[PDB]
Amino acid sequence: SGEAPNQALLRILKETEFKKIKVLGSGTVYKGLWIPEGEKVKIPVAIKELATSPKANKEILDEAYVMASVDNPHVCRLLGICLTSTVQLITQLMPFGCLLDYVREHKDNIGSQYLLNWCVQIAKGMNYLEDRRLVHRDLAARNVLVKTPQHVKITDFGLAKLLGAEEKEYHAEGGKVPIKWMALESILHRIYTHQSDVWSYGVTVWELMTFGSKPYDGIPASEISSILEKGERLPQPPICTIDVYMIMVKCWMIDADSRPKFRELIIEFSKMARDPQRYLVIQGDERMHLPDMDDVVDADEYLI
Repeated sequence: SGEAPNQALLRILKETEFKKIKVLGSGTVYKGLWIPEGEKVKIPVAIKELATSPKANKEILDEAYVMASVDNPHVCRLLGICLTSTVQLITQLMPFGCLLDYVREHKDNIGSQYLLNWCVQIAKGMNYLEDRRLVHRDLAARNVLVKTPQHVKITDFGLAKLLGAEEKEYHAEGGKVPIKWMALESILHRIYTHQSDVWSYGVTVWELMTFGSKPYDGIPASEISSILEKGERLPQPPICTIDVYMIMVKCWMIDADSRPKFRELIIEFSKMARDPQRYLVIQGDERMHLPDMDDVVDADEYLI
């Protein structure tokens, strides 16, 4: 067989097993409890539905197809779907919300250990997504969720595409795409590879280091294609040593094969996470609380 059978289980859940408790966003996302029938368990969940359009349920279901196929500590789990009036997605609740809003809100308690670790964790999820031959196509700080301050997960696969065991790209079409996080080949030829995920990783790391800044704040999207062609990129963030900023910049090579692989980002940021203060200069760094062997890396961070 050309490709491997996807034997993920799609679980369908009874309407009465939830206890939807509150809106988190407005489709519309909710907080709730899931009590599996019989089992002595209560599981905190987010429930995401959408009125019903025949075109809307087709897209949320692709999202479920993907979320149901991924299984990694740094990627979000689908717990199931509920097939009522309108289709609901069910995931593990990530109590602290998306990471973008979180760095903004907690700016003054976020120290370099957390920043660099988040970076390691996002790279691990993304490297896993790559192993499963899946191109996220929408990586950004808004699409990273926080389980605890110690633990983030990649989310929002409403654009993920699977590549064959021999297809080395994706050719997309019409539809809204966030262009500021987009590799260049993706703005010119609508090309998307694992390596164009790496670009957006670049921009995502830049969001964290600048504690939640909008990229090219001001610059309208129609020009972005041109600015990037004239050799211009995002500025070095204040807290950033050239060592860190240099990795960001490498993620933005125009030649996508010269950009780093997610498994290299994991190794680079690991080493830096071992002396956080030598790499990020954060004022008041040492005393912060949220709720030679330069080259040593742990095997758990060495994934080839």
